[PDB]
Amino acid sequence: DSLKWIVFLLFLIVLLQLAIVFLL
Amino acid sequence: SLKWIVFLLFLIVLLQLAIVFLLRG
Amino acid sequence: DSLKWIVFLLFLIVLLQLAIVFLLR
Amino acid sequence: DSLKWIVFLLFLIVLLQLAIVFLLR
Amino acid sequence: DSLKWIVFLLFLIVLLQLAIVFLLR
Repeated sequence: DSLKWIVFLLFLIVLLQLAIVFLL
Repeated sequence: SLKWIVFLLFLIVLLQLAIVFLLRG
Repeated sequence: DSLKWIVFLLFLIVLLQLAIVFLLR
Repeated sequence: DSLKWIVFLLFLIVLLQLAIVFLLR
Repeated sequence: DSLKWIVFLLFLIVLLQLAIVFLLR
């Protein structure tokens, strides 16, 4: 459903923010 | 409304990937 | 309606991500 | 409820994005 | 419930934005 995709996309955004902190 | 939220989150993910790519180089 | 506010805020976030990408480029 | 807390967190995210843009500029 | 996970992930995103701002300044 849509809520599961929202949760997964937020998890991906968290991972991408982690990658941004490492590169900074 | 949920479809719009999913689409906007997907766009945000794409933009975050672009930001990561720009930060790499 | 909270869903409309959520969608509008996500759209604003998309625009701000575009601004950040432009600044990084 | 959860929706209002989500709206508040998204508003905080927008504020932090604006701060990031200001720091980059 | 998925709403609790959404709220927690938004909180994590807020924390990571705070960390990004701290690193930028």
